[PDB]
Amino acid sequence: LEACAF
Amino acid sequence: YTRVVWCAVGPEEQKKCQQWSQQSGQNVTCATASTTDDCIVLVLKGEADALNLDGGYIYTAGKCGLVPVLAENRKSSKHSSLDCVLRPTEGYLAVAVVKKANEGLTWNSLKDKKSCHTAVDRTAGWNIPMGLIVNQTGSCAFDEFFSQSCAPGADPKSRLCALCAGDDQGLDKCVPNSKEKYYGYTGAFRCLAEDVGDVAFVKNDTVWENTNGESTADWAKNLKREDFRLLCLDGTRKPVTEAQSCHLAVAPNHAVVSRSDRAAHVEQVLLHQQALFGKNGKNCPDKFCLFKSETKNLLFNDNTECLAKLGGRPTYEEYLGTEYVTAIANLKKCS
Ligand SMILES: *[C@@H]1O[C@H](CO)[C@@H](O[C@@H]2O[C@H](CO)[C@@H](O)[C@H](O)[C@H]2NC(C)=O)[C@H](O)[C@H]1NC(C)=O
Ligand SMILES: *[C@@H]1O[C@H](CO)[C@@H](O[C@@H]2O[C@H](CO)[C@@H](O)[C@H](O)[C@H]2NC(C)=O)[C@H](O)[C@H]1NC(C)=O
Ligand SMILES: *[C@@H]1O[C@H](CO)[C@@H](O[C@@H]2O[C@H](CO)[C@@H](O)[C@H](O)[C@H]2NC(C)=O)[C@H](O)[C@H]1NC(C)=O
Ligand SMILES: Cc1ccc(-c2cc(C(F)(F)F)nn2-c2ccc(S(N)(=O)=O)cc2)cc1
Ligand SMILES: [Fe+3]
Ligand SMILES: [Zn+2]
Ligand SMILES: [Zn+2]
Repeated sequence: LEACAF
Repeated sequence: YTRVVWCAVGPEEQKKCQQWSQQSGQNVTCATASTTDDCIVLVLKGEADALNLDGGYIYTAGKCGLVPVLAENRKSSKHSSLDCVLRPTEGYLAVAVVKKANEGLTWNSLKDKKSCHTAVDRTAGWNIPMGLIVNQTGSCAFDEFFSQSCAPGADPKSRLCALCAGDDQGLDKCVPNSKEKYYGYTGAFRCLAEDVGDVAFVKNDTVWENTNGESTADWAKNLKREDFRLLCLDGTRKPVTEAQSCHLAVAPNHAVVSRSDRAAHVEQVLLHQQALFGKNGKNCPDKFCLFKSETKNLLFNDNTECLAKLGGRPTYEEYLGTEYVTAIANLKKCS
């Protein structure tokens, strides 16, 4: 759902 | 006009991209990384502009702010006056394929069998079947469902990589790029063909394109379509001619993504590059074919007729569609 993975 | 820097995943794509770069007179140049996730980081850093992505990876890229630019469009099934670039895309069918001789394997008996996946995080290879399996089993322990697998991008020492074979030298086992023998649609179908695995999660077109003489490649040249069956979610097995009634999902076509700030330039350059190098482009087959790579699906799928314009300037969620996005979201809750 949330933030960018990087 | 500026140059567009394409990101190639691994060395075989790098070599194709260098040929493209040469033929385009450096209108396109090349950056290369070992995995699709690393190419996505190169684009986020602005060290590359674009690459073409499976829907599962469009989800990753789009959570990071990159946007869809043009989509792969293969031969339509149903008639159209419309030019390929303007035709709406029809997703592809995600299927689970087994050998006809492995009688009595069905969807309902996949537990503890050997599986072949295109790569972790891809649509037909991973998100759709593992999403369905997590849901149906009520457990997030999808790394313990199959006894062994090849799922490029998983931990190389885990059972999800036990069946991966690595490159010519047996190096790079389980890396998610074409150097891994069993990577991608063609690699996962080869993993089944060679009976390394009992089931392959690929798309319908893969089975057709690598059977009955459609591939001359050494592992494929002798495969017969009648020796394969599809697994239906109702527990039945059908012939591979029945994929419209025996698939796991319809997937959104692979598409080019880029930084938002470069999408317009990337789109223009690509529309001009396929005029030259795409299906009957001015210079294909004489100088370079952007959508061929002897079945290896390098940069683009070999079955791509053109890259098509998107309707509605979609965001990545609109492009993937709300159902698939929530399916991915739900599955990512497991890790
Ligand atoms: C490389 O890109 C340049 C820049 O767009 C191309 O040069 C243009 O060619 C068009 C015809 O398509 C001419 O009308 C213009 O004079 C040129 N445009 C500009 C902005 O100078 C060139 O054709 C490209 N070549 C390849 C091989 O990709
Ligand atoms: C599954 O994939 C195959 C391969 O793409 C599809 O077969 C192609 O269908 C088009 C027209 O619909 C033909 O022009 C091609 O010649 C076919 N290719 C081959 C190799 O036979 C097939 O239609 C797809 N099945 C479903 C249900 O989508
Ligand atoms: C796995 O199950 C989850 C939970 O039901 C599914 O997520 C639901 O999908 C429907 C249809 O898109 C939505 O209306 C619900 O809101 C979703 N529920 C939740 C909790 O988000 C998901 O689609 C299933 N995965 C697969 C691959 O079918
Ligand atoms: C013939 C065909 C083609 C695509 C799809 C499809 C499926 C999905 C999903 F949610 F199931 F993944 N999305 N999705 C889709 C949705 C919206 C666009 S958009 N915004 O570019 O118009 C592009 C693709 C379905 C059938
Ligand atoms: Fe895919
Ligand atoms: Zn369906
Ligand atoms: Zn919109």
